Amino acid sequence: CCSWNDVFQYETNKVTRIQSVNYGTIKWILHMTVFSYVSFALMSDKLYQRKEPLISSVHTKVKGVAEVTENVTKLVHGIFDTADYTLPLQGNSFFVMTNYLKSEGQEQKLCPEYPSRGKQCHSDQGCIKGWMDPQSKGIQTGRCIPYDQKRKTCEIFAWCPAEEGKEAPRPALLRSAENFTVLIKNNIDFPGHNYTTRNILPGMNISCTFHKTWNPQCPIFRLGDIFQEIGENFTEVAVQGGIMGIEIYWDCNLDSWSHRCQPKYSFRRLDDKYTNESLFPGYNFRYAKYYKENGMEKRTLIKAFGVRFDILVFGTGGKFDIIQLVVYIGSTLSYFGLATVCIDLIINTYASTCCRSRVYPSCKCCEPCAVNEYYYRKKCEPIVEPKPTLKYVSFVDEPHIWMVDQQLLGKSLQDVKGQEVPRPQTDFLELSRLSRDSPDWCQCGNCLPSQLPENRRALEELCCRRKPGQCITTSELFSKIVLSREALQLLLLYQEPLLALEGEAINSKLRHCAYRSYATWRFVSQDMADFAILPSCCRWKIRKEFPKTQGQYSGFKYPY
Amino acid sequence: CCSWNDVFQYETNKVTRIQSVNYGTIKWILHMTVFSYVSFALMSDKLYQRKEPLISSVHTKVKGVAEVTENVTKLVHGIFDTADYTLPLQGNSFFVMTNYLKSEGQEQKLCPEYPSRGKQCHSDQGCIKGWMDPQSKGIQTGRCIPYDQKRKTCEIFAWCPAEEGKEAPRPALLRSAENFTVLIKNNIDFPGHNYTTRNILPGMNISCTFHKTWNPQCPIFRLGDIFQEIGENFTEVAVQGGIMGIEIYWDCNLDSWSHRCQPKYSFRRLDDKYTNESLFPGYNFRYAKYYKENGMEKRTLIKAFGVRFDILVFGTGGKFDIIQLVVYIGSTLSYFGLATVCIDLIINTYASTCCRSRVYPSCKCCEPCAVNEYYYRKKCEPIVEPKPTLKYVSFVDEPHIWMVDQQLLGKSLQDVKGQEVPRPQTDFLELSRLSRDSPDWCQCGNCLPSQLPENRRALEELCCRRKPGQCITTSELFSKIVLSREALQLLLLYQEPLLALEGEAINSKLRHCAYRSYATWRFVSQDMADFAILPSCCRWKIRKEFPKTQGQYSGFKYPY
Amino acid sequence: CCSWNDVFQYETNKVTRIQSVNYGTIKWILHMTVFSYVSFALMSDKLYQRKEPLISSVHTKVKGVAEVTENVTKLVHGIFDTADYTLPLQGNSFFVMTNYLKSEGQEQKLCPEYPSRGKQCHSDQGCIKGWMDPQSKGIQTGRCIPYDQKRKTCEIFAWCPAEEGKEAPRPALLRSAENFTVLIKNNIDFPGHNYTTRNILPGMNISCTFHKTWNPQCPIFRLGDIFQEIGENFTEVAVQGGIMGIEIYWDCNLDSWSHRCQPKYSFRRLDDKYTNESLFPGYNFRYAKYYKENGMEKRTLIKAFGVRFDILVFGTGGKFDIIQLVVYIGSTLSYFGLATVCIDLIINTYASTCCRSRVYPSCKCCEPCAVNEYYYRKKCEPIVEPKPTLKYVSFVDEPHIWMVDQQLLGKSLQDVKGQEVPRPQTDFLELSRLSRDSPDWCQCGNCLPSQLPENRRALEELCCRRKPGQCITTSELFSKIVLSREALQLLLLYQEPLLALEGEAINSKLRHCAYRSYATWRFVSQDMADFAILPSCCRWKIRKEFPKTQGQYSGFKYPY
Ligand SMILES: *[C@@H]1O[C@H](CO)[C@@H](O[C@@H]2O[C@H](CO)[C@@H](O)[C@H](O)[C@H]2NC(C)=O)[C@H](O)[C@H]1NC(C)=O
Ligand SMILES: *[C@@H]1O[C@H](CO)[C@@H](O[C@@H]2O[C@H](CO)[C@@H](O)[C@H](O)[C@H]2NC(C)=O)[C@H](O)[C@H]1NC(C)=O
Ligand SMILES: *[C@@H]1O[C@H](CO)[C@@H](O[C@@H]2O[C@H](CO)[C@@H](O)[C@H](O)[C@H]2NC(C)=O)[C@H](O)[C@H]1NC(C)=O
Ligand SMILES: *[C@@H]1O[C@H](CO)[C@@H](O[C@@H]2O[C@H](CO)[C@@H](O)[C@H](O)[C@H]2NC(C)=O)[C@H](O)[C@H]1NC(C)=O
Ligand SMILES: Nc1nc2c(ncn2[C@@H]2O[C@H](COP(=O)(O)OP(=O)(O)O)[C@@H](O)[C@H]2O)c(=O)[nH]1
Ligand SMILES: Nc1nc2c(ncn2[C@@H]2O[C@H](COP(=O)(O)OP(=O)(O)O)[C@@H](O)[C@H]2O)c(=O)[nH]1
Ligand SMILES: Nc1nc2c(ncn2[C@@H]2O[C@H](COP(=O)(O)OP(=O)(O)O)[C@@H](O)[C@H]2O)c(=O)[nH]1
Ligand SMILES: *C(=O)CCCCCCCCCCCCCCC
Ligand SMILES: *C(=O)CCCCCCCCCCCCCCC
Ligand SMILES: *C(=O)CCCCCCCCCCCCCCC
Ligand SMILES: *C(=O)CCCCCCCCCCCCCCC
Ligand SMILES: *C(=O)CCCCCCCCCCCCCCC
Ligand SMILES: *C(=O)CCCCCCCCCCCCCCC
Ligand SMILES: *C(=O)CCCCCCCCCCCCCCC
Ligand SMILES: *C(=O)CCCCCCCCCCCCCCC
Ligand SMILES: *C(=O)CCCCCCCCCCCCCCC
Ligand SMILES: [Zn+2]
Ligand SMILES: [Zn+2]
Ligand SMILES: [Zn+2]
Ligand SMILES: [Zn+2]
Ligand SMILES: [Zn+2]
Ligand SMILES: [Zn+2]
Repeated sequence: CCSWNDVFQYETNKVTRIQSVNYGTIKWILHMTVFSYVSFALMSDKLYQRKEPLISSVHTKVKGVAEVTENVTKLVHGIFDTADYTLPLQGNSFFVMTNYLKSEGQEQKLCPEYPSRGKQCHSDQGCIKGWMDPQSKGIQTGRCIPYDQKRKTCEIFAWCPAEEGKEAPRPALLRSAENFTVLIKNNIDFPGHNYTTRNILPGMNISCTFHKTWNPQCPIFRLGDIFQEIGENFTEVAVQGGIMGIEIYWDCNLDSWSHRCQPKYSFRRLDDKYTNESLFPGYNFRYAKYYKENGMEKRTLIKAFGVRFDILVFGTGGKFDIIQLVVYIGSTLSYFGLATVCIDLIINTYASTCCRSRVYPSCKCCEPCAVNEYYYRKKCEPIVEPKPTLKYVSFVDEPHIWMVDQQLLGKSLQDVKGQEVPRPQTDFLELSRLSRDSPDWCQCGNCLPSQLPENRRALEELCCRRKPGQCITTSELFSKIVLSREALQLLLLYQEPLLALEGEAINSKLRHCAYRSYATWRFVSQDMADFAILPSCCRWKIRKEFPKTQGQYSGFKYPY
Repeated sequence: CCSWNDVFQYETNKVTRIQSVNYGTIKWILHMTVFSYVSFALMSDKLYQRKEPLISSVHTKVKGVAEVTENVTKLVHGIFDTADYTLPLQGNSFFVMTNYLKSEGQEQKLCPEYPSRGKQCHSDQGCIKGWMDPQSKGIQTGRCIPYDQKRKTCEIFAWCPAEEGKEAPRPALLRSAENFTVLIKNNIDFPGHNYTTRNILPGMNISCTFHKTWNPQCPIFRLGDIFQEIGENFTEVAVQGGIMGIEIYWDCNLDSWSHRCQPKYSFRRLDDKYTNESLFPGYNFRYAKYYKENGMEKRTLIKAFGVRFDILVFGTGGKFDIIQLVVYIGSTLSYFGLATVCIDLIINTYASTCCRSRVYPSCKCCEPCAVNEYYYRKKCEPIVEPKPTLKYVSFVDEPHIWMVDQQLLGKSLQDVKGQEVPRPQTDFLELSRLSRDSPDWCQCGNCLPSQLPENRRALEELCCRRKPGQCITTSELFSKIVLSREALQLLLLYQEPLLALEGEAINSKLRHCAYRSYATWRFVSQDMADFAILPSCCRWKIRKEFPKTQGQYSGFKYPY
Repeated sequence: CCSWNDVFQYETNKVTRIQSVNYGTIKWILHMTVFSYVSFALMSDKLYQRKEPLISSVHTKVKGVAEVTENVTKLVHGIFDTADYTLPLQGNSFFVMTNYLKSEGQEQKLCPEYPSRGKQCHSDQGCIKGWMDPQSKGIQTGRCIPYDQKRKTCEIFAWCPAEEGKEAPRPALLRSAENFTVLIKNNIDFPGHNYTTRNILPGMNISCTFHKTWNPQCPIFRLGDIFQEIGENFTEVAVQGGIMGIEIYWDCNLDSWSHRCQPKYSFRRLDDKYTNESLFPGYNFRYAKYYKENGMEKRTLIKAFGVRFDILVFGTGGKFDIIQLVVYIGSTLSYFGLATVCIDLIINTYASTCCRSRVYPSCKCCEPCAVNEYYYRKKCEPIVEPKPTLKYVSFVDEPHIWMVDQQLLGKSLQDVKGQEVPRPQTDFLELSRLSRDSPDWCQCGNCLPSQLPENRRALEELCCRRKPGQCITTSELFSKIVLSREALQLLLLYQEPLLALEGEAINSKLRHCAYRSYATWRFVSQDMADFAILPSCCRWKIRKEFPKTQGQYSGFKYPY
């Protein structure tokens, strides 16, 4: 099985070099196109780079103040700075108040609730008892009675008087909260690639303001500009708050030869503009300060509407990795065989006879493509599975050879039908040298009944031709090639120069060589010479020229 | 090197088309299986799609209130709404209080600390001085004395009296914080694919509540159902707080023909249930309000235990990309050669004689697989490296040819052993035409010593056979083929019809052609005809028939 | 086109098995190298694993207190615990105060601002009116007058007196905030792989402190160590706050046979150390408590500088996926043909005559590589596109055959130049058997003008040799092979043994067979035997031996 010489074996694929401009041109342009697409994808998607998602940290600083005068009994003149509207978070998100309601005497008692649009209840003692409403903050025993002038509400155990249920003002308060300035210091890192960077670099202008075209890299933003860049109106969002999103996209190429790693800023409204009224439309929150005055545990509650800005820092950093390039090249290497596949398809399609039957006469421009057929004769070598039932029979009348692959079921082989096969080119180089008692299944006269078992007798039942005429044995070459004793002796000497030469039982080898000679004569290819069935007239002629004394003649046997 | 015709060269692969049902069947079923697996992986993992992680923004709204009566000197009836237990964050995380302790007279002085289970210290002045305990909030000078009835503690500089060290109540306060409702508005975006969507869509029911089977898409959640869906008990988590996680998974397919992009909700307890007592088991925090009463800078501190719900939004959006499909197809194209590899392995395995020696007689079912061997004869063409030491020698007695690859170290070539090589099929188509003073290393009588340098004399030392007998020169074909002057003249005319024909020094070409004729006679293949070593008898017979007048006979020379 | 037998066809690639140690060695070592690199990349990058990013939840607990004495009119002694400096967030980020300024009587009035380094304004009424400064919290009408001793500031409507503009103390307050301890409980999950784990496991030491080498897996951290591990100074960061980042990297392998999933802790300063003074250098925030005293709505504001620690949890979990392994193997399978490509390149390079002209004589070590040329003769079979203009002509004088691919534009074919082609090896096995009125373009004497249309007359204008001499027709083999009637009759009988044999119009077949015989004689390969152009002398000799009675002689016709 395994030998030391077997290890050092190597197999080269046999090929034939076709000299043609069409095949070479389509080959080269297909190779160039697939190479161009591969390189384009490589340099566009940067598939040679291992990517990694960043890790981000954000620091927000909101600077700006707003004057606002309370509603006139007594009038107030107040100022709002970052200490009040801004929250202690100050990282990755920040709140900018744009409207506020306040209740000073918030304390626990059994007063009613504010009448909303639908909450206006005129019935007396109709409300549920111990309902624990999510709308009104207190658990209620109904006892509905009027505290307003022309309306009423249920008796609630919430913080009183008249805290919830009130709508926001219109126009919005704190309209000066649009020129406020946000400084966003963002620091991103790629730990696998080990590259840390940040938004602000040395030399950046401090007094800049972000704009889409003039100074995009400036990390200083104005809220009005944020809302105007996407067409949003700051006033309606100031009446009822919202949720904005500052997208910071990093597309970082950490390669030194093309190093670029900077952010791109975008803005997107996060809260649903057209949202249901039952759901909480805007972003709001209600917080209070607790205190004890006159012995009563009480508090003061303010509900603030404003815009929450989510700073969404995302991106990807790519760095050259050899393994990714290797995998991509290994994937794309298979496409270079597209040219060979297409050309082989062309050759196999134009080699068929259907192109000569229908295509070439009708089209009349694919006529020179018949050349492809010749390439098929140089590309393919059709063989057949040497089955035991495989047989080959020839007839002088017809030009082709019949492949009788079917099995014998007692019927005479002369009438069995098979697939025609064209005879080979005969290798013209090697060829260029100097009474009526028949079995009734032959058309000639020289046939003879076969002497074999009846189960296997139909194999020898073959004739030299399909219709009556001259027998092939009467030809001039049959006497000279098939059973010319000098010729067979010369052939055997060529195979074994020291043969017995009329010794003991030499006629068997001469008979076998005569069978092989007739086979190679009619069936040129050695694949077809084997598994050939000679006719009875020639078989028994050869047997007469080289009889067997003390034994029967064994017919065709499976060689392999 | 390079020519314009060399660019237009295309090389096809020579093949032989086997007609067999077994090979074709296994080829087609293997191709179908690999194609089916490739398509299955492509459609399941969606490898034709470029994926992208989402960017999310969450907005939480907790609605629900809870009545609770303080411990009875005086009794207090209180209500808790979203203003108190909920925090100002309101995005991506929210706290829901489920237990609380409070201390009103929190002020700075040198009073003792609360006695815990292990913190109970009965020693007198045994505690460390200036220890700065992390457990107790104050730095301690020991001075341990009793302030309780039957227990004592060290003197601490913490906010007093007796704030820390106290356990939580059991049962939990604010047990009504289980029917509380959470509205989670989640807006997600794929910026690379440029697709923004949100949890709540138009037409969704407002009064719905989340359930695993009935209404999963409802973003309204009940706190009790969240714990009950995973078997968690809300009471024990209400006594000592915890951390829950609302996982929102997006598996978005942005292709129009199969567009689906909606969330899936799941719940998972984040804090370790079985955790150490030394570590802080539950989620809690202690915050206060600062105030000045009677001139003393003081505060009131409350420690709240509750459940922190982390809304973990994650997922992936896939969109059709051509480069990913190209890479995947290029990767999977190599698997289509699996059928060819397997069939070639089958052919190369069943071609060896090992299968005929052991496998076929024993098994008796692999008998028809010997046909594969024939395919090997049509697939492979074994050749040998034409080394300078490569030689071929034949013997009329033995049927095979010996490959003497070994080098001559002075030993006679007649006894050198080599690897047997079977003679070819002889190309039957082209063949079907019409006293005792020996060197003592030969076995015939016609041998003669070689006239060459002693260093290179052993090459010609070869005989026509291994054992005594008739010499090959006495054969009938030797006189007709090898040195028949008419035959060699005809061959030379076939190569060059205008030869000198008995002119000056024609015997050299006749001698060379006679050597080639004997080689092709014994060593059929031209690869074996070259590098063949003739015996001394035939060599000197040919030299006698075609002598060299005024020069020595140059032996075998490396042609390449 | 399509047949049931055509489906079961399978094609094996023809190969020739080379027996050489060099080729086998380079093949095997190249295969081993590419296999080793593939396995190394697979086991290093874990490309057989599908990766997934984690989802994290962090819970922070800061323990530690700090004593601090206020500046001495009256002196104060106070303690700071986690209730005050820590924020209610307690998840994924926490604040640790390291400096504080405070203003008690913060209230709204028209007092001036604190004079900074540049804010010191000496002009009288020079400041802008209604400027709404971001620097000072109040909107200002100028009215600049002095309130300090030797300096002045504009009149501001901010919360007064002298809140903003003040620098931080140096040394920093709360220097005891360096031994503070942080417990970080991090729970991570891989939902696609469905694997949940956490930082703390059973059996971990509770009293441990994090160290790089001794106990890295301890999740308890000291704030001083976090700065000392990276060389940062805690005092300068305590004076003016900063931002730190605790990186928690997960490299989880969820395969059971190599299961390891634990965090790695690193620390990185997030805020820019060397940052502009105009920008806010350190991390700080100003918050207040609101109250009413003496009827005035007032507040007390404290500005805190401290370190914000961002717990950046990230990582990746890999789990065995068959599809990823299949894709990777399909990608890397193409590299196994690298050995075949390299060996074919070697064979095609060392097969050219360029290596024998320049390389082998000069180098003298690549001499035995000429053997590769022989492999080319066994690998490649160069053919030519059978164009209509393709022609072949031979001459007895010259040894090679001329390929006349050019078209006939009326010029005589005898003088047309073409590319030389070497004659084949002649298949020595098959060959080893037993007056002055010329056209003036030939050089022999037996030429004759051609009888064809003038447009196609130049095709037959060919001679048997390039220079004068003996005509090829006078050769001895011409009379025996080309026009020996017995030979042609035997050949035709071999093709069809039942020919008419001197019947009606048999001379046409004999003439065609004589043309084919001369072609196969001079042009051995059947590819070159076709498309051959015989000379006028031999052509008209053959026509004289086999005349045509009642018709003209049709010249060479395109067979395909
Ligand atoms: C926000 O800022 C803009 C720009 O400073 C204000 O628009 C100016 O308002 C002042 C008020 O006296 C006037 O000078 C002009 O009406 C505006 N100036 C310019 C150059 O247009 C705006 O009033 C501010 N407040 C908001 C929008 O609420
Ligand atoms: C943005 O919306 C605001 C209102 O929220 C618009 O300002 C109002 O315009 C109407 C027009 O009829 C006036 O009646 C109101 O008095 C205005 N109010 C305020 C506060 O300005 C404003 O015009 C809108 N801007 C754009 C660009 O559409
Ligand atoms: C939370 O809500 C549920 C459902 O409304 C309450 O369960 C009911 O409690 C009241 C108590 O008087 C009674 O109607 C029944 O005992 C319960 N009915 C049902 C259908 O469950 C629950 O008591 C509320 N409070 C909690 C859980 O603390
Ligand atoms: C933080 O803790 C360290 C270690 O406990 C303190 O360092 C010690 O300080 C005390 C001061 O009386 C003395 O024991 C030594 O000066 C120090 N000993 C060691 C071993 O370092 C430090 O003073 C504490 N406070 C800070 C850093 O502000
Ligand atoms: N292709 C072919 N080979 C045959 C045929 N007949 C016999 N052979 C071979 O010739 C041998 C049998 O010849 P035969 O003289 O009839 O019987 P034998 O005397 O017992 O050897 C066997 O080796 C067969 O393989 C035939 O008809 N066609
Ligand atoms: N295969 C083979 N070729 C041989 C042998 N001897 C000679 N040749 C060839 O014949 C030529 C030498 O023949 P020879 O008459 O002995 O010497 P020469 O007169 O100098 O040419 C050389 O071209 C050899 O290649 C042999 O024994 N075996
Ligand atoms: N290769 C080659 N084939 C030729 C040549 N001349 C004729 N043939 C073939 O021989 C046939 C024409 O021979 P010819 O006797 O001259 O004319 P015909 O009487 O009409 O057959 C055609 O089938 C040609 O293909 C030639 O010069 N070279
Ligand atoms: C005589 O030679 C005995 C029979 C030897 C048959 C050897 C069969 C080799 C089979 C190789 C199978 C390779 C499978 C590789 C899977 C990864
Ligand atoms: C003889 O060949 C007649 C049939 C001609 C039509 C078939 C030729 C096909 C050659 C091109 C095939 C590659 C293109 C595939 C299109 C996607
Ligand atoms: C007679 O033989 C009629 C002509 C038949 C020509 C058949 C051409 C087949 C073309 C196959 C093209 C395959 C394209 C596959 C693209 C995915
Ligand atoms: C028949 O089936 C063959 C069809 C192949 C046609 C291919 C045509 C493309 C090549 C154009 C001609 C050669 C151009 C040479 C200049 C580069
Ligand atoms: C005579 O022909 C001179 C010798 C010419 C030898 C040409 C050798 C070509 C080598 C090609 C190497 C290609 C390497 C590609 C690497 C990407
Ligand atoms: C003659 O061939 C005797 C040996 C027979 C055993 C070897 C045949 C192997 C054919 C199948 C190989 C592919 C299957 C590989 C299994 C993973
Ligand atoms: C010898 O060793 C060959 C072994 C290969 C056997 C393969 C058997 C599979 C094919 C089954 C027979 C053909 C079925 C035809 C109907 C589709
Ligand atoms: C005849 O062959 C003379 C030219 C010799 C030089 C070319 C030989 C090249 C063989 C190696 C090619 C593969 C190496 C590729 C380098 C990247
Ligand atoms: C000429 O062009 C051929 C050059 C190829 C040289 C390759 C040399 C590598 C093999 C070393 C020799 C064989 C070693 C055998 C022991 C394993
Ligand atoms: Zn008959
Ligand atoms: Zn007959
Ligand atoms: Zn001898
Ligand atoms: Zn001898
Ligand atoms: Zn002439
Ligand atoms: Zn001539």
